[PDB]
Amino acid sequence: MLIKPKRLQAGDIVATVSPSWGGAGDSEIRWRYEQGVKRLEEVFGLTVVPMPNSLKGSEFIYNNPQARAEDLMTAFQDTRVKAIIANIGGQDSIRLLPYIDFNAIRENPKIFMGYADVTISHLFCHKAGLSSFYGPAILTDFAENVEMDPYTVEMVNRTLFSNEMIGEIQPAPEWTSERLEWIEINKDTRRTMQQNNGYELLQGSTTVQGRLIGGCIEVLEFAKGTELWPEKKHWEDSILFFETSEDHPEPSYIKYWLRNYAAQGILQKAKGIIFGKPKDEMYYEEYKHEILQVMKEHNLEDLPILYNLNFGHTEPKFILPYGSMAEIDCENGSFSILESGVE
Amino acid sequence: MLIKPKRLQAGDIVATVSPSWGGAGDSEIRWRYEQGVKRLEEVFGLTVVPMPNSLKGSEFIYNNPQARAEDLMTAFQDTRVKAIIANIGGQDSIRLLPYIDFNAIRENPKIFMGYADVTISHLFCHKAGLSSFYGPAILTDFAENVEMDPYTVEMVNRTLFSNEMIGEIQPAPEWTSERLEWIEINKDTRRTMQQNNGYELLQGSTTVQGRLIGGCIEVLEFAKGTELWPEKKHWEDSILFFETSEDHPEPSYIKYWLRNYAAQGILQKAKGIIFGKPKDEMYYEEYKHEILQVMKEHNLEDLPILYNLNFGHTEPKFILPYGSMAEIDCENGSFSILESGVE
Repeated sequence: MLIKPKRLQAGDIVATVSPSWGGAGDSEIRWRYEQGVKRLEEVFGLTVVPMPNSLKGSEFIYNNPQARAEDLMTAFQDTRVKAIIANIGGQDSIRLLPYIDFNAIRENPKIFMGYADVTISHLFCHKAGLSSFYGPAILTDFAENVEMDPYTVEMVNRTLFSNEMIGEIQPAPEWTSERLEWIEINKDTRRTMQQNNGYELLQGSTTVQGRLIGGCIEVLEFAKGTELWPEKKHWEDSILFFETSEDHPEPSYIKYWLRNYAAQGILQKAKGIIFGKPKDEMYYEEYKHEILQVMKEHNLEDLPILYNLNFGHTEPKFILPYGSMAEIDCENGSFSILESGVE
Repeated sequence: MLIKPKRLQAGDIVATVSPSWGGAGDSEIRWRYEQGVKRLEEVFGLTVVPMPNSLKGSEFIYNNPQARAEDLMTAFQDTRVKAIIANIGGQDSIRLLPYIDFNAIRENPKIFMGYADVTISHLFCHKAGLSSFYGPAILTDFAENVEMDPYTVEMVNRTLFSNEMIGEIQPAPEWTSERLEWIEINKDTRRTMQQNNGYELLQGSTTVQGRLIGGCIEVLEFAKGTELWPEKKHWEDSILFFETSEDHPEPSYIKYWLRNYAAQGILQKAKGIIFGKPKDEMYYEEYKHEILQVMKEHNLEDLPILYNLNFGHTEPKFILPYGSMAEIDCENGSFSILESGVE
């Protein structure tokens, strides 16, 4: 259904963009952007170019959604650019909708990656028929202090640099979502890691497969009822993926949002669901309760649901290509992606 | 366009229903239902009948959305019933959607009234082409301890018993949303009133008129992207009305929801917006900031917005007929409904 982009290799040009929060250009955060760029260059051998408006600071970017859209279009129409990586999420990229040229995306298939509010930009790509990548961003992942997490590095290599099958996604040995201020004084401080416990199967007893769709569950709400919402066919036999933001949405909202997916008939079309580890593991237990209660309310207690995966608002993370075939193995408690991320 | 139902008069049979929370029939709450019914009988001269499943208790009713829908269909299909009034709101009446027969509503136009979660049931009527009424419910308004508020009595009479133009809606002199537990020992205790300071014009400077549509802004989210969402034609030249619930949605969420209304093209089609007083006037000032910020973001600073109206989760209330022509007068800071609610 979706176009798969070509793989990356050393020497390729990558564009960085600010479709949401324009913090990367602020003077006190700039060192952090530059640190992320350095890893793209040294660890992955890439060349990085910032789009013209992407570093003009949070105030300009907030007031100029059209200029943000232009940056995206510029990056897509530049044939030298082989991948596009968002600097960071935010909250208001839905304002870009009027100014997006979907054909400029459709005609220029390439890697587009990010998460959280960048979910909206992923829906741009999706609507244009392009498979994009729910994954690490410049400021939060590539710019990790002292060194990048080996796990994230591995998943970037497996998903964007190898054209082989991604295969089974093993859980990360450790995780963190500790708040460490992005001021240069902290650049040589490591974040504290916690031991990770691996995946949890909330319900389900069969092995299922289906194509990946979803994103940040708070942000997906922004697109409901708009032209940006994926057509009915995209939800058929899908594997839904959801993750929650740093705002720690209350469990009751997780319930309301999933009820709406049922009211849309989406939960009844799904082959399975996977959930990202909540930030700080806040509401870890309470979310399970609300998820299972909704499944019970709608007679969907046999639907495979996998919990505590390493995507979303904790580090490190793996990468989810929209539309790629994925598998939940309930007898084994595992999750796989049964194709390559790139051509 | 929506069908306007025939007016109410003394002797007419009115059905009560529990489309959301089923607490009305619970043993320690039943007295409160009976108190509200007594007012309907003695103040307005109506005959009140409970639908078959409406008083089976909160546990049964929670577990049986299909039974709730059948109560709704039973009331509509019975030609003896001239009006249907919700016992109370709640949170999950969206679960009724698979079970609603819309033609049963379309072929039996009559008064339907309630608020809050009952917004979803209003969307049932609205989709069936019937004008329903955002207004008082049995347990919260008609069952008010010691006596009903004169303001609420006046508006019910002006909206439901008279086929004349409703006219100008004057603000209520006092308001309340104090917690007083619905146990029978409390039945002789009045609730404390607070002073009400009238409407505030947030922005605008012209006189506009359009047809009413809206409801509880949290609950409307539940229907977005569903078959229940009103078609584009209903949003043209409208007066939007929004009110917030007892859970006090954070100001951020009001911003997100309004941004989505903008992404759908609804805010740009509206002639104006009115907002109900928040419960406990929680976030009174913060909501204003968020509302105005969203208008600024989308170049809509000339759109007349009226604030602090007496509909929503405080008592007393006036009644809003869906689809009826309303007016915001910006010089006088007033609100009026330019046609009859009934006949």
